Amino acid sequence: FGSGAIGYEFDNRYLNNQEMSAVAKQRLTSLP
Amino acid sequence: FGSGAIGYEFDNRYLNNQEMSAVAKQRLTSLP
Amino acid sequence: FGSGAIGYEFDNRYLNNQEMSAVAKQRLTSLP
Amino acid sequence: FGSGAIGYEFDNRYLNNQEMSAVAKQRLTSLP
Amino acid sequence: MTYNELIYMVLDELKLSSDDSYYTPDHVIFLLVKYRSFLLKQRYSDIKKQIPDSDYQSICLDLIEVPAISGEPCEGSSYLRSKNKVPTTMMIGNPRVYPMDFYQGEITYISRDRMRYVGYNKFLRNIIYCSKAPDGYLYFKSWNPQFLHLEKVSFNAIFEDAKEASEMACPEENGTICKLEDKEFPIEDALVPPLIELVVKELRGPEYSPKDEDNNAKDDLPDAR
Amino acid sequence: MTYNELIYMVLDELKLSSDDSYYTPDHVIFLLVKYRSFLLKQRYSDIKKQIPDSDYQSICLDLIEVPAISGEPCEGSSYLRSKNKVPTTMMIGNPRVYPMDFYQGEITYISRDRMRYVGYNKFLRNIIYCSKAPDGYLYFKSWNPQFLHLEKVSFNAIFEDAKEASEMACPEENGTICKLEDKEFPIEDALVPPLIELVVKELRGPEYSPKDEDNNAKDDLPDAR
Amino acid sequence: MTYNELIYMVLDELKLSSDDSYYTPDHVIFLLVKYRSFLLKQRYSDIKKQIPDSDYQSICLDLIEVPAISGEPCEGSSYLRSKNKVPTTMMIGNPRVYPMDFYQGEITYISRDRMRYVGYNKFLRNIIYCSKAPDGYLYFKSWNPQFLHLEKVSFNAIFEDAKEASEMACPEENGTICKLEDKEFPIEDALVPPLIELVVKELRGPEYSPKDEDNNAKDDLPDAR
Amino acid sequence: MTNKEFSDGFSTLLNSFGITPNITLDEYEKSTFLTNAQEQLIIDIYSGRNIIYGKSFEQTEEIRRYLSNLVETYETSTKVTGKLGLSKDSVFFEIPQDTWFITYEVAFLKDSRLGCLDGIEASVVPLPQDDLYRAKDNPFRGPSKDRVLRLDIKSDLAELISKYNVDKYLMRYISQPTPIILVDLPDGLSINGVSTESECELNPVVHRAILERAVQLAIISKTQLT
Amino acid sequence: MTNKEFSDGFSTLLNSFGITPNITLDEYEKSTFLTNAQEQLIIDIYSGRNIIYGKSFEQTEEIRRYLSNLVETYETSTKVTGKLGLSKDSVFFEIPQDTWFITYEVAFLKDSRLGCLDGIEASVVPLPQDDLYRAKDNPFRGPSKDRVLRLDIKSDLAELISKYNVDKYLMRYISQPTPIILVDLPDGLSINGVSTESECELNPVVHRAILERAVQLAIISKTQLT
Repeated sequence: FGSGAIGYEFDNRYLNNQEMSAVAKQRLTSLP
Repeated sequence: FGSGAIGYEFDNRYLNNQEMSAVAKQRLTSLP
Repeated sequence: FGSGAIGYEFDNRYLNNQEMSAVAKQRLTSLP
Repeated sequence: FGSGAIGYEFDNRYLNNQEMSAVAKQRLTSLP
Repeated sequence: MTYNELIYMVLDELKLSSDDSYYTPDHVIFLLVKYRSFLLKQRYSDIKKQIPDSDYQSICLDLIEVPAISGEPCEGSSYLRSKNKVPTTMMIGNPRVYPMDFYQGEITYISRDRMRYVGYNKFLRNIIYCSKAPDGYLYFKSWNPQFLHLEKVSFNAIFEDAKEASEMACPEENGTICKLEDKEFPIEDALVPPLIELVVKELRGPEYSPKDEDNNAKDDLPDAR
Repeated sequence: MTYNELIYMVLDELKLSSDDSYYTPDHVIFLLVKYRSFLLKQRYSDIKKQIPDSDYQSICLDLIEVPAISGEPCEGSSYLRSKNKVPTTMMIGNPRVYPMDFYQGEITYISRDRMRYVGYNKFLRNIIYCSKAPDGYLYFKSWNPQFLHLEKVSFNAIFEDAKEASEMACPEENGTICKLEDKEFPIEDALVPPLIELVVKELRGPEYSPKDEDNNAKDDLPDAR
Repeated sequence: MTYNELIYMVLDELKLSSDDSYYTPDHVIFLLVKYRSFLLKQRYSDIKKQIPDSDYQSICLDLIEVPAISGEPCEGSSYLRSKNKVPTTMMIGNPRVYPMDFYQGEITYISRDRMRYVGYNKFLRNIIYCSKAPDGYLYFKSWNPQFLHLEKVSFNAIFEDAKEASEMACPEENGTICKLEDKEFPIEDALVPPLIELVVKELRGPEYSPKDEDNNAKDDLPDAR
Repeated sequence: MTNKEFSDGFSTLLNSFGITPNITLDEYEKSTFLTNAQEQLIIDIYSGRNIIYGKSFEQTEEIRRYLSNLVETYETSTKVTGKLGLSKDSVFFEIPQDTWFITYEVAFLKDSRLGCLDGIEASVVPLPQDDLYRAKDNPFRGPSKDRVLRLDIKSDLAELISKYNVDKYLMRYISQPTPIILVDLPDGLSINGVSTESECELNPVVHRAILERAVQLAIISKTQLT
Repeated sequence: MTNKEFSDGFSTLLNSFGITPNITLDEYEKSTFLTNAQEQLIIDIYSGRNIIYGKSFEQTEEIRRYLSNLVETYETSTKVTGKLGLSKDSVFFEIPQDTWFITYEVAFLKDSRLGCLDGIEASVVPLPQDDLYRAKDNPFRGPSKDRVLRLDIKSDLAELISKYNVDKYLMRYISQPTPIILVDLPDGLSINGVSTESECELNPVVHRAILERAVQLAIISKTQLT
């Protein structure tokens, strides 16, 4: 059969968690 | 067969755990 | 056959361990 | 065939090990 | 694009061309309107992003003064409210009630809870506030008795049901578009291929499923009839 | 490349050559434009990059002076709006309104929300502004009354619909091109193989799907008819 | 190498030798020209690398003085422009307009947006600037009235459509090459095997696909006819 | 086709009074075989057991146009009083006595406990007797404002078990067809209780299928011992 | 082919009055078998059950060109008053009585409630009686401004269930073909109630297939007991 109303949102949530992990390592450094 | 009332909750809980792991790394830096 | 009275609790325990690992990295920082 | 008196104990022991690993990272911080 | 183009794209992807088809275009409209909100929430709820102009719609409302509760003296000041029930907005866009001119006027669309307590600031005693009450109407509130003369407003937002807000669509220059199929569907093109894919996946499996086809006072689905 | 080349490339790859085919070139046109928008947003929304001139497209607009709300003394200053509705733009490039000479003139094209509060700065009082209003037209506003004399402008941007902006395209030196199929499709050639692949994948499965062929007052899809 | 060698390599890899073949050499030219730009963007857009000499082509343009908008006095200074529409360059190479001698002269090819504001620097008031307007022509601009006497320039760049820029190819010593098949294809050899592989993969599947072959007022693709 | 046409075509198809060996039948046997073919064909078509069609009661326009002239609708509000049922809230309704199969069946409820849902058109669900005990307390398959359970019993009766009072009983069934009697029969003879001429009431499309089935039945009748 | 050509070709294919053993038919028998072959062939073609063609009513150009001459369009605004239906908002329309299968069926609506959409053409959906109860309330498959439910009932009627008033009822059906009668038959005889000569109204493309099938039916009739 076929339906993506639950897999699409889980994939989107997985990629959102990856998004937050990626942007949580961003730092504007100091001590130049 | 099929019923996704326990698969959905476990996938959602896994994504919640991964989200909490992601946001737990966030910091607002200091020493500029 | 089918029965989830042992797999459900093991999955729940796995996600509980993931829960505790995720929340154990949470820190309220100092030195601002 | 089937008998889960040794599979159950090994899965429970694996989850116990993973739980001990999780809680062993917990700290109550200092230097505020 | 219009409702007709999206509907018939879905139908032709599914090849539901015969009039003797189980899944009519009404199923397509329902699925499209729901999956639109689903996709918009999935894309514009995680983190704040630019929302294009295609996702929005303008409804026009006619306001009427109503008592707060009833006609009693001590029941509080009166409110204006839209004559008809208003669609529910999603919380992802830029909702705005404007006085038939988007580039002028200040009518603030706020939450239901906030509007309980607004205007106590002396400099904000002349600002009209809006919210959708649990009644389903858009209620207006302010401390400046001039607001009660307001007769017409237009509300621009990413409404949660495209069908409802399109039915409440504002009159065009040519005139009203009677048929919903000839109105414009509220979604950006970059979200249209995913929307069609989701709807077509939703109805592909059911399209070829068996029916309880024999009229024999019996359930015939277990036998794949 | 023109619309004809892209359309017939998709058709020939699908081998939809027989005039007795379910999927006509209009399906191809619709899918091509929607996947054009999809690919452009997928490529040029994550981070800022260079947009080539090929994804840009131009239209000709005729401006008419209109009241803000209606003809009244206190309803505010008048606006200039395009006679016809304007296609929605994509927020990925360099939208620009110019007075028929790209290398001259400063007619800023800003967000609709920003356009409310604009021109108060003393040095920004002679700048002409634009924004596609919820009505669908491109309204113009400025504090220097000379703007109302402006009669005709052009608008370059990465438009949401290639077809809508192609219909409103500027006249060429030779003249107008009557057929949409003879106009230049607005996409870079580096994005064309992905587009053709996506559209062919969209229509490959449906191309071989069963149809409700029998005329028997019955749904024949479950039987793979 | 020439268009003929690449075209017939693709055809022989596909074994489209019979004149009664669905996919003609024109499909091959289209796919080759698009996949060339695709590969060049994929290789020379991530980070800046040396571009060989094979990826470039020289077109020769004939310039004509044109008004900025029309023949009015106050419509600004006039521009030169190429007589015919110019191909769109990719942003990966070293575009350069030269006065029929690559090793001499300074004509700067800049972006459309930049050329609005150039030459205000007193030391840059004698530099000719170039850009492709949305009209599709190459427009020239400078503050030194001597530029308007310029009659011929040649433009070397990695053009986004090999067919267009090859049609505008400069006259050779022997003479013009009428047939495109006898001209030289613009790509480095290190990108030729990948290009052939991509095109052959693109047409391998479609080559053996079924056709709507029966002339019976019916779609015959669902039956794999 | 008319009765004269049934007879003449039937004789032509059997090659009656031809030079080759053949079969000649009386008009009474023509009536008998035509009626038997008619009833067998329409029962097979209703049940979907006919291989040539392979289609159920209303599954295509063909079968619709075949059996459209047998479907009759019936209403009744009279309840048979003295009977024994499987529930206190059980009412009994008489069947029109010419029914073969009930295809649509509905009950209207008049009870003051239905609030503003009075006269609610409730579906009559035919239930087996295995399911009845466990369906009485079912809140999703048992009697309700939108459900009535019907059980067949002796004397052509219908036991309607409902939570609310049932005032009316709407139903649509396949009716007894008029037999195909090609000649007014003598005293004593009759087909389905009919003695005079009786024309088929179905559509002319299926008359020829009935004719060929009758011919095959006659051939089997005369050639089942040879 | 004409009636004379039909008879002559029938005789030639049957080898009538040749030296070899053969079959000779009367013009009445020729007419009977030609009509039977005609109607069998077109019914098998419409249902798509002919193994030779294997195509439905309008599934290819060949079948269009075969049964093009039976397609008849019909319009009616009169409603039958006294009938008992399965819903309050049920209207009944007569059928032309020469219909074989309804292929297109649409209904125009005139009601004030659907304002500014008045005179809307509405798709008549033939619905079985199983689905009627659960389709009355269905907002996607039930009656609405763009969809009407038609149920077949007795006496050649069509029960149209609509939420709005139905003003006009349009049809395009397959008609009774005229029989193939090769001679003015004597008194008493008739085929489909027609006694005079009747030429086939279909195209000549299918006349020879009809002739072949009629010949095969003739041999079957003469050679079913030997």
